[PDB]
Amino acid sequence: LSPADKTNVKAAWGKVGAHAGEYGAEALERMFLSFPTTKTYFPHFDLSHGSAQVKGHGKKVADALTNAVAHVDDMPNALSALSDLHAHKLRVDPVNFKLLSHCLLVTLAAHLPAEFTPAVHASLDKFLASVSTVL
Amino acid sequence: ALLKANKDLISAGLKEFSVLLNQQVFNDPLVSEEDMVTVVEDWMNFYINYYRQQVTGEPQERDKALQELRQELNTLANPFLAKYRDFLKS
Ligand code: HEM
Repeated sequence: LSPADKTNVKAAWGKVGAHAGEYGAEALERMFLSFPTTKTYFPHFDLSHGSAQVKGHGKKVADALTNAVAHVDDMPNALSALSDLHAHKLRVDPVNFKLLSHCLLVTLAAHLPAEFTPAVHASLDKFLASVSTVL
Repeated sequence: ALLKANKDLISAGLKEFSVLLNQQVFNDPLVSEEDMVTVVEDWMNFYINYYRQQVTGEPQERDKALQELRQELNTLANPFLAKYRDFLKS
């Protein structure tokens, strides 16, 4: 990940990411339609009983990215570490982990029409492709 | 030439869309062949739904550029997919 790629994302998230945490509920739904296979199971969030747990998780994701992004420089595994927690202890297939962030992006596209430039999508896209450990 | 404004536009996009594809790396987790298409598919459905704001002119030729854009993106999209479907069997 280049230092340019670091200044890009840092700002890319500044513009587009203020409300990211409110689109929790949405993206999950968007991931179920775009990738039907991600729904056949999905033991999480106790969905049948309400969008409570899933809307909250939304915030947890947006806060996670806000921080992991604000620290691309010094905490490069910030996100990789998170992926590990999900895959190993929260029993959440890392495929889902990946897609859901994709949908978060697609979901942001829907709400911020003109501010979510293709460039901004790229910056973020890159950052999100930083899921494997760095040494 | 549907116009000019929509000529430097359609070209800037096919550009930014290229940086997206070229900056792509095939690390784990590897998403199934099928799912990948859906993503690229979702990427285009993004650009178009975006440039469909930058485009100008009359809603008659306005929706011609877009239809040409989607046509062009696929031009770069297809190489990428083949490039990936090749990584699968690889
Ligand atoms: C963009 C990707 C994602 C990010 C950044 C993210 C981030 C987070 C964060 C920061 C937490 C809180 C972790 C902690 O307790 O320290 C969390 C919890 C959790 N995440 Fe995710 N997550 C993502 C995707 C997913 C996906 C796709 C699923 C489901 C398959 C999922 C399921 C869960 C569950 C079940 C919890 C526990 C929630 C709870 O405390 O009730 N996450 N996630």
